[PDB]
Amino acid sequence: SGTVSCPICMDGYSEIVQNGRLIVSTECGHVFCSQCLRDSLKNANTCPTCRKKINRYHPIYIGSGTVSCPICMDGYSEIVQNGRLIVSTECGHVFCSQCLRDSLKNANTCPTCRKKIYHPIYI
Amino acid sequence: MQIFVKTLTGKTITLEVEPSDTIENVKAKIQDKEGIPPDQQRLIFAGKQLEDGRTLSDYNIQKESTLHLVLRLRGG
Amino acid sequence: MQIFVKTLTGKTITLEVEPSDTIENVKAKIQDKEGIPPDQQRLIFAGKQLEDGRTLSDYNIQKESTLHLVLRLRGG
Amino acid sequence: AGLPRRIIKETQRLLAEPVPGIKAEPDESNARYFHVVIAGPQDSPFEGGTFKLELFLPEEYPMAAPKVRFMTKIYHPNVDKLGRIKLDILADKWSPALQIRTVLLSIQALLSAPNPDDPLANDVAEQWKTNEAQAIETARAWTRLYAMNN
Amino acid sequence: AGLPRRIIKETQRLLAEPVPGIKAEPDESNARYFHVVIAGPQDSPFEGGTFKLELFLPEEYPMAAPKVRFMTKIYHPNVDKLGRIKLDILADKWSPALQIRTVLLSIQALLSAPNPDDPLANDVAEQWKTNEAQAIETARAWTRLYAMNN
Ligand SMILES: [Zn+2]
Ligand SMILES: [Zn+2]
Ligand SMILES: [Zn+2]
Ligand SMILES: [Zn+2]
Repeated sequence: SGTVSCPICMDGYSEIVQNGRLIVSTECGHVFCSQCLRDSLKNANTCPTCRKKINRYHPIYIGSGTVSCPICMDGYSEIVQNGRLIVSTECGHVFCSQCLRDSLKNANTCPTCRKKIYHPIYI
Repeated sequence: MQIFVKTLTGKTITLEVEPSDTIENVKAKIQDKEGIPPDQQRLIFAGKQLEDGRTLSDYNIQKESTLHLVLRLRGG
Repeated sequence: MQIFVKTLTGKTITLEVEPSDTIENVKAKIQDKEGIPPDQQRLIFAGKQLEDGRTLSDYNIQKESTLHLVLRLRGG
Repeated sequence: AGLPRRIIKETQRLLAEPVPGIKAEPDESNARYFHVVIAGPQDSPFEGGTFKLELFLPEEYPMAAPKVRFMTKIYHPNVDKLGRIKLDILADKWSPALQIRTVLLSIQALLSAPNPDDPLANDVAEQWKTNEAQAIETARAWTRLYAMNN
Repeated sequence: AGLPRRIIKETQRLLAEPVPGIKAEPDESNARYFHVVIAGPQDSPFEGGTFKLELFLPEEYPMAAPKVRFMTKIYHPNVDKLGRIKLDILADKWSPALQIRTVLLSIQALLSAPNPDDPLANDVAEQWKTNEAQAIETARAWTRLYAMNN
């Protein structure tokens, strides 16, 4: 709904970046600060949140706090309202699933960074 | 009717349900929001671990009740 | 010193910089926040497409100035 | 000069938003040490019981589980005479996305769904399997005797 | 017969947070049609000029680019006599994450960095290549004449 945080250290977006850490996601769409996830994966190869086996994982770029799709401009609640998902590309850029689908019909480059190209994220 | 689920982080989500929904059906709605597969979810209410096959009605779970989510666990 | 960048979405971010930073150095900071590679970023100020090799000082970009980000573009 | 931030926040929240049937309060002498009381689950032989536990947050928390022990005697196939709990989330199946609150709820779950097929207290589990109704009435009597007015 | 939500929010925000040197306002009778004025970039031959543009949001926006034309005459290798703009973000390099605001900032960028090696106005580009200093002073004179007091 609002501001993102890491379920392991419990730091919010501000505290995470304050000392050089990134916001990351797993393939299964679960979100952490980079260092908490680094240190869990030394200990076991399972997602802290959903216990899926995790091999790979990547940075996501959501700065501020309150997530929205840059293409339609709907915020978190309006997106789910109608059964769309929040989705990240491998390059860590976020869209609603409908807009990324439609955008990929025409281009198959990321709208945000143009990297040639994903999965749901749960926030 | 609405019930609430206190998810793993402490955040509370609101689910639209019917007294006839099974605990499995409730888990499915939680999966959509949380990305946690049903096989890993346990739902706690009044201290007990709710069983998948049974309905909200069977457990007397009325509107505005709050279920508590934990991960799959096992006594050994 | 602080400067602001109006990112693609319209949201403003705040960067910590020095008058001697190159535009390349500023792009590296934007990459950290926005995930956009330097090669795809263009930074606009006073209507000017800033050049990578030049510094903030050279463009007279003083504290509290706002740079505007667009994607790589090409006249044809 | 302190606790990980996790422990501070987690502790403020416990005390901010209590969970019905669970009381957990840090010791004045040690912010890693929690005095706990859990209600027996409803519709279990433990119902109406108030069970004291201790909970300790070790140095590697939350990368390692809280250490947790019953102080109240309890008749359960996965808790022994010395109040130790054999439970996978306290060991091999810990996750750092679990917390005090959900550890304690999981202990209540365990009271609600005992596992006598893979036991800690062998003689208790043998009773539970071969004469469950009797094992259940024993748990109820031990609940009265040890876990009321305590 | 109402606008996509994108156009409504984007329009509110555009007007909410104006950009220096750029004015863009929807026509009262046509929410897809934008009256634009852009300042010439600083340290360009266009500096001090105020250049009128029109911008139109076509039916597939934002999956297709805004249609954009100069209304003020300008001397530039990538803009023609009829004010049309050959620019990759208005065609093949469009992205739906670009917006009115950033399309207009990209046009300014294009004025600040002309590309006579891949031109739209062939004569203009030929001047630009073979005698750049002169082509620059022509752009400055056209800026005075057409893009001041207008
Ligand atoms: Zn963390
Ligand atoms: Zn996961
Ligand atoms: Zn969208
Ligand atoms: Zn991207």
